[PDB]
Amino acid sequence: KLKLSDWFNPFKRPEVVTMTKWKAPVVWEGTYNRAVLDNYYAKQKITVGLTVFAVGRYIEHYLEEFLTSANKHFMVGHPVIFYIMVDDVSRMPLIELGPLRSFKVFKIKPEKRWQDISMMRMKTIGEHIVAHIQHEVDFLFCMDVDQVFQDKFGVETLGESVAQLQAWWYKADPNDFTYERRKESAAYIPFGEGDFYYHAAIFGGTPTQVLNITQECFKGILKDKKNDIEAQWHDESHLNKYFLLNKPTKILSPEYCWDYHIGLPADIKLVKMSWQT
Repeated sequence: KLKLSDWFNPFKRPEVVTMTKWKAPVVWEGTYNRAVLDNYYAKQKITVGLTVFAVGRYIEHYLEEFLTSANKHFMVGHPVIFYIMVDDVSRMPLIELGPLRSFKVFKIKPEKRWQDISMMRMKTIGEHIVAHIQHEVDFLFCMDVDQVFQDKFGVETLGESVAQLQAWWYKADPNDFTYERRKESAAYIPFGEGDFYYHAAIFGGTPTQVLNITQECFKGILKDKKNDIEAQWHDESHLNKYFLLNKPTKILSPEYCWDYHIGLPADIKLVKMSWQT
């Protein structure tokens, strides 16, 4: 096989939560041996793919810098497939991709209804996972476009199902998580319950898994529309109830999704991807 011990050394980062209360790694800078992993995954000849959506104004603002940065930093040295979903392919910038990078684009019906946006996201992702992505890649990552890769964001992030610790709350106590707190919603997480507050802006796993994340979230979201109720933090609140019930197998630290607005404490040792301005 490939033991956890073989690439993950949580003892290289005592300062922070490296193992979840369920023996699952939370990947921080220094804890991972990407070199070991790269070799290991390369042997498995894995392709990672990554799904980014950008609609209307969001394209000319972000989609490029995001790709550029992904192209440069996302799973370097493995076949990667950019799944770019846009509302108007004309505006789609066809920027030069490096080696082991390839893309395919898709026109989607645009937004606009506040929480149809990220209800469609989930349907489409899953629709694709089933339609091709599952045959195309060994691991899928779905990220918001309004962020930019800053450094190597690599296979150390690969996992069965992978959540992103939300950058603002990682050091916080659950009962203060902007979870959905209304028992009436499919995203209800009561106080006392909860391990981390995950970020909707990145999640991934095997496509089998991501399908299942996108689906349950979709079912959640939909449910909450038929019950005439917006969730406090939208598809993020479902993404979260989800990872409550189906604990992620790997968690990426805020280093993988840092808001520079927070500042940059001693916990953030090497930012892999930052949010946009």
